[PDB]
Amino acid sequence: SNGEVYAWGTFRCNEGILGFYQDKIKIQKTPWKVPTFSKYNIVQLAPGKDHILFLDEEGMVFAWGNGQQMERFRLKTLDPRPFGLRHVKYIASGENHCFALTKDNKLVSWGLN
Amino acid sequence: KTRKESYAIYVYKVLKQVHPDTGISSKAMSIMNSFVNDVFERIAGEASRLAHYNKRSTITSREIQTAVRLLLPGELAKHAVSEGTKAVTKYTSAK
Amino acid sequence: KTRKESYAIYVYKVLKQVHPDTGISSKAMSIMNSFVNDVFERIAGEASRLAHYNKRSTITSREIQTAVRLLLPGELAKHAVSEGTKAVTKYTSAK
Amino acid sequence: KSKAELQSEERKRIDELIESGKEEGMKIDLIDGKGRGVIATKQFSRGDFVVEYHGDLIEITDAKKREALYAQDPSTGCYMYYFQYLSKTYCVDATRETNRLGRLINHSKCGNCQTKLHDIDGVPHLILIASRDIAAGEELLYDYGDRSKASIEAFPWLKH
Amino acid sequence: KSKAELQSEERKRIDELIESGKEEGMKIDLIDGKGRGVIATKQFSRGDFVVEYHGDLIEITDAKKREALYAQDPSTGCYMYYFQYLSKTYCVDATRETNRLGRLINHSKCGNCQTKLHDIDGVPHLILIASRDIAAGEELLYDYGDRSKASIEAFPWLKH
Amino acid sequence: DNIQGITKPAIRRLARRGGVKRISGLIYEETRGVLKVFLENVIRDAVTYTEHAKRKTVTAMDVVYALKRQGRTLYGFG
Amino acid sequence: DNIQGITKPAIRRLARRGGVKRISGLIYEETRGVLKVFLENVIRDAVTYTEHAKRKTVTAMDVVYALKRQGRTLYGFG
Amino acid sequence: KPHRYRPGTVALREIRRYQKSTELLIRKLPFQRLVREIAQDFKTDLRFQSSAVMALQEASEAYLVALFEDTNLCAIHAKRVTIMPKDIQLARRIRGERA
Amino acid sequence: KPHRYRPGTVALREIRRYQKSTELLIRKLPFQRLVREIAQDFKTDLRFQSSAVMALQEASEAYLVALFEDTNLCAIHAKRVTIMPKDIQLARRIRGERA
Amino acid sequence: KTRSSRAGLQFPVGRVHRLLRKGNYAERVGAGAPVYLAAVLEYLTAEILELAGNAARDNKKTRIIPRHLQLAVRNDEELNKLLGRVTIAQGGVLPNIQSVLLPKK
Amino acid sequence: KTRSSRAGLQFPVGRVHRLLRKGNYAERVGAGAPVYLAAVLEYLTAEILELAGNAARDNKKTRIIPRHLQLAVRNDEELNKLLGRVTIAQGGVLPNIQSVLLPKK
DNA sequence: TCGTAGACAGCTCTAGCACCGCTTAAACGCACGTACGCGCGTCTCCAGGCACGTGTCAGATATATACATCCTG
DNA sequence: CAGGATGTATATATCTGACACGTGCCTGGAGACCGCGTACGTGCGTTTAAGCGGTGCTAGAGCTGTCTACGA
DNA sequence: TCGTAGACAGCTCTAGCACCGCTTAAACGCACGTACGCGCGTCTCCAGGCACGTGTCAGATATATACATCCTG
DNA sequence: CAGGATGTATATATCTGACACGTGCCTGGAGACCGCGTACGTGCGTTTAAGCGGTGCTAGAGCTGTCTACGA
Repeated sequence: SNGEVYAWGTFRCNEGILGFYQDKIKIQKTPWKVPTFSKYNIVQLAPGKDHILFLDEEGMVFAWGNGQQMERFRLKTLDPRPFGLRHVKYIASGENHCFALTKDNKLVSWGLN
Repeated sequence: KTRKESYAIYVYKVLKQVHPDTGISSKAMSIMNSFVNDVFERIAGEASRLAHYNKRSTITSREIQTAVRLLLPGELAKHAVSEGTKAVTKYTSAK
Repeated sequence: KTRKESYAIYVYKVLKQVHPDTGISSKAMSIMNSFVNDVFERIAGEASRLAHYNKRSTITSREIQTAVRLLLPGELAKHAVSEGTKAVTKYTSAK
Repeated sequence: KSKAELQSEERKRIDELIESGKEEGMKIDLIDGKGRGVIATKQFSRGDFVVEYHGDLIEITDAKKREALYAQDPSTGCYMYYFQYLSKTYCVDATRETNRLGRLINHSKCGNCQTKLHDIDGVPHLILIASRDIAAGEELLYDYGDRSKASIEAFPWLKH
Repeated sequence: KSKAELQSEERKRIDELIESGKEEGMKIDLIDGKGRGVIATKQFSRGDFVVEYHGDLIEITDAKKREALYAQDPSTGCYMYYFQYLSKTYCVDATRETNRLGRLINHSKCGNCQTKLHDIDGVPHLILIASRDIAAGEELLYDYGDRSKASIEAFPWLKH
Repeated sequence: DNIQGITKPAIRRLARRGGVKRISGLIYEETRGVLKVFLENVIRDAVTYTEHAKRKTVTAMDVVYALKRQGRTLYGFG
Repeated sequence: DNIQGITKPAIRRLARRGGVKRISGLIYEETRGVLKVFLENVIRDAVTYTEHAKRKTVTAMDVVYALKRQGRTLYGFG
Repeated sequence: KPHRYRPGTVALREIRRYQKSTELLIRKLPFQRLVREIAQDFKTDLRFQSSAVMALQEASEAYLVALFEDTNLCAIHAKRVTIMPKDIQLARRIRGERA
Repeated sequence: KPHRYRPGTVALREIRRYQKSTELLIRKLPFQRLVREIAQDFKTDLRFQSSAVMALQEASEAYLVALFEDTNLCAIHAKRVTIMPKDIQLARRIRGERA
Repeated sequence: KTRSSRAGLQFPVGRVHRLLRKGNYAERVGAGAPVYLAAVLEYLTAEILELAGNAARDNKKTRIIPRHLQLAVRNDEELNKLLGRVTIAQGGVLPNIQSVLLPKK
Repeated sequence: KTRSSRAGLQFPVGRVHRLLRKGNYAERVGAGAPVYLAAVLEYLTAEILELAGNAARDNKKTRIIPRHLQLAVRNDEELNKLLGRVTIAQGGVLPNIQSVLLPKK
């Protein structure tokens, strides 16, 4: 509620291996706080897959883990962060399907179709 | 007004996939075209010569990658060597 | 036995005019072919590209010399630039 | 833990020991027919870092030079340790008398300590690691390396 | 003779004079209101090499440094001569008292000697050549160059 | 003047750009000779490259393509 | 051993070939690492150039053409 | 004793500062002179694109950035902190610009 | 006091001598080892022309001749007559082989 | 059907097949040659871009500056080579100061 | 009629016109292009040769060694450049020793 | 022979050159002193790509905080 | 041993213009065939001119259609 | 569609690999000491070009001069 | 201050093999369209193995003819 976000576990990759906070942590069994990602306090969460996808107070659809189904290689993406969307009120994640809706009454969904 | 076939659009498009917001500069959005320039170039000649010093009057993938490996640096090469492999397999598997 | 079209003969011939006796080595008489190699090569590409960055699909003397000047070092260039001029004027003045 | 995580933890413990210069669980004692010897005061497990072969670092003849003056005076014992640190003879001359214990360790071909190169950001560091479980009271020993005919002729204990 | 042959003969005479250090046809004399002055003892023709501005050679502030200590003691006269020797300020500080005569030559904008750079295999050499026919007894003079407002305010003879 | 153009608070500037801790006295105009040199080497082949297409106005890409041939292919304009 | 192969009276030899007035102690095997390095850089692209024509016996001209591409085009054989 | 910074700290920041900026550190109008100057010895009576013009600076500006950079070692490696004349030259040979 | 030459004159001649010859100054059989060695890490189970073989020496032999040459300045320019380790390295950066 | 659609890389691999022919690299040039090259080119364009993308976010807000772009290429040891004979404009140095240059007491 | 006969340079300027075409330097290549090139090539072959010819006479008797050939190319300041990125085999150094290397007393 | 690239007179219009007073950043000059140098293939269909126009958010901008950092009594 | 004078990291209001996306268009792409000592740094005052734009003049790059000599 | 480069099984034979005792050049080891580091487009005709064979003079070779050069009592 | 021990410049007999020129051949080119101190040099004895060739075995480069899938 204060603003900071806790953490635990470790996501299973598309190739199929272990990663927690990019390359500074692999398996996070001990539950620890996650550092500053977006100044506005993160409202709700959005589980499913290895694809955790928070939502800022401003409405900045943030995103950690893989989200494979934006795109990259050689790690360095797990630990971040944004981006996409505009001012989404509901961030509603399934396994390999994402769901979003802009405060301007919009209905979006960007994943493995 | 002769049509300047610039990688601008294409250079922009591939930005989106890697990063959605945003984001470039004018000076740099030229700098990109001169990363596409030097590669397309340097690649073609270790492709071209390859054909001459392996006696075949037509540049296949056979060469293009061989250069690609021979031209790209260590880990990067195997990567794009992989990404070619991919775009090689997908090109063959089309309708 | 595929025919190895080596500058050997030609490389030898031009020796005589400059110096009659003698005189070469085997290792060097290869070294000559690799002075003829790197020049014929380096020259052709500041010739080739010239055509591309001056939009003409045929390598004239127009380029060959322009490179020749642009490729040879200072006093040497004007010399061979002169010797071309010569072999240019004689080629035109034939029967 | 993985092989990389154990090597990083083993390197971080070795880097802290080289920095502090701690020579715990070790004391000087007069060995019979060897001058000074190093003996263990506590049990050292197999693979545990014992002590750094500490001295003055320098190049190839940059240690084999005080050699040509230390031959001019026989009393000063042979305390030079040459090594190939990344293509170049890099050593650690411990001829000068100091409180460090690595220079006083005796020779044995089947001892209880092995000499290894331990790099720390470019600077080479000779370290002595326990080849087997060293018992308390027993003398710390390591293979000196010089098995040559000239050296073995002058002091015959190098052979055994 | 050609222009090249005369320049080579003029350079060979200048190189021999710089090597020997000969300062013939010149003697020191007390000029009225100028301290020491250089006067001719024999007739010097136009274009003839008079004498090298000899001293201690060095870089840009590599002469303008004893400047910041020679300002700390006013008695030692200003004897530094800066110059652009092939893109880099190369000079000849003649502050120290020696038997050389080039450092004692007085200032005049319309004198009878011009300062020129004379290179000898990379090493720069300031030489004084006769601008016109110098009469016997007359004072050797050359344009000092410093026409700045700070320097002309402290000694007004630099203007004329 | 031209070579005087490359002036002290710019050589320096350019030199602090590689962490130059202190420029010595002579060192300064040496840069002018060099920057001359480099200028010299370049403009020449470049103009020569303008020549081989007959332009009285020298192109940027001429500068560039020549800036390539020399051996330090610059990127951006081209 | 291989790197031991480039032995002292040869590094030296090779070094007196540029007027080396005196080789220092460490300096010697540094040459082995370098000569390794240089060997390394080269043989690799070269073998890679043998590969792109499927030769199990590596050509001399392969060595050469690769010895070119690297940047020190050798003359003689080729 | 007014406020002052001990000799070195200032220009050390000059590094911090000049090592930060993408700002071409030698005046444009000035170079256009040097630019047009070396023109003459090449081809008398010429014009050049202002665009092109920049590059010419750009490169030689850049060229110099690293050749002063490389030059830093030249005196770093000579028991020196301050970069003198020879130091500049030494680098030219290891490049083979001259030797 | 038997016959002797003061330290330096000998190797100074070594310059005279080694600077004279076109004689590849490091043993062939030895290099073929080093040659075949770096083969393995490239492509296991290979052959190479004895001809080719030479070149590989030739170049790196030559390469070394000048990189030791260039290296001579590296300590010449450091108030030194004798070429130590760093000296070798310094040259690598001014070439940009490493830095 | 677009071949780039088929093979699945963005940067038009028909312009690669058509740049190649009249670029005079050789007499003939197979269909895949443009493709594998296109994908060589884009796996570069991409691997490049994102280095900036992560860096440009880091320093600036959203949009890459030139001195961002090269602020990346210097730092990737692999590219650092690739673009080691080049001169990306407006770059300036990925900063460094020698150990014998910073303060000392 | 041989074109080299016509133009008057030795090194076959029909092989230049025929190396050019199938060398893939460009699409088209004028008659003179081989010629002026041939004469570019031979004014080099010749200017080169004789430097050895004078040098090889000087050291040896008649026939040029390799270390003669390059014993020339080092010394001609013009070529010294031309062949400044090359490595002529069996050469060895046109000797030099630093001023701070020779004797001193 | 003959298809056609190249020569070339002719013509639109971008863009390079000279102008020129003015706020002021910057080059310049200089005094004090201490860290530091130095010695000891082809015809056809057509949509992908580019030039053009247009709206605004990334970023340059600037007053304005707070901040890390360097230095003498 | 430490608190106060420099100036750098940082925060946020606010206008500006280049990044970015829509559109008619047209051609290229698709498909079928240690120590003496001086040199250089730091800081403030004097002074040169770079940078600014406002803008008229026109050189000359760029494009087009035609005739014809070049080279496969 | 269709001309044809590329795949490929098939086959001549150059040339790379392992062998292996032996004269000895050279790598190796070591003692003494002093200079020196270091800190203070296409069909046709045909002769130019290359692979092959063969004789000998340029040059490698070696005993043997004379020579320039370096160094301690 | 200088003459004698090292070893380099120089001279000339002498055998060896690669440079060089003749020849049948075949395909590509032509034609018409300062001072403490130690590191490294110099020189001689011990010792490792490079260089030598003699040569049998055969991997595999190189060339050819045929079928056919690739790409303009």
